[PDB]
Amino acid sequence: SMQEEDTFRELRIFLRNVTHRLAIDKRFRVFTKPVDPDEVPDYVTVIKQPMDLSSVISKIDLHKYLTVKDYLRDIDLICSNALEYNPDRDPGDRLIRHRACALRDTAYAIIKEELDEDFEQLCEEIQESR
Ligand SMILES: C=CCNC(=O)[C@H](CCC(N)=O)NC(C)=O
Ligand SMILES: [Cl-]
Repeated sequence: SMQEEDTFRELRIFLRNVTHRLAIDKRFRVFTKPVDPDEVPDYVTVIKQPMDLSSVISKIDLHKYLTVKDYLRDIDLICSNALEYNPDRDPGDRLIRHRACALRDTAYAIIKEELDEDFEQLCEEIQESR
């Protein structure tokens, strides 16, 4: 219905605002664009499901997220991809891991403070109806 379309539109406006707040934080610059194969040709061979915040915006705009849980799965991928590709004890890998954990924690903290649980439950029930 039109009222369900309006619910998904509100979801996309909420997700674009959360994503923009993460993307303008200087700690998370490395996560704003896909990894360039020039710099990192083994990336695409190790990480099978690359994800970054520009890809998340594109997904929102293609109507790929119908719940905040689905969006958070892609934020969790940005985090777990960085834990898997950069697992060493050296400071460059530790800094990327701590920035990726902090992205994930920040997205979950904004959602805890600003997502109404009844709005998420509504989205979940429309999704499940389809
Ligand atoms: C799992 C997310 C966070 N990762 C971290 O805590 C990183 C260190 C990496 C480690 N030893 O795991 N932060 C630092 C350097 O303090
Ligand atoms: Cl830096």
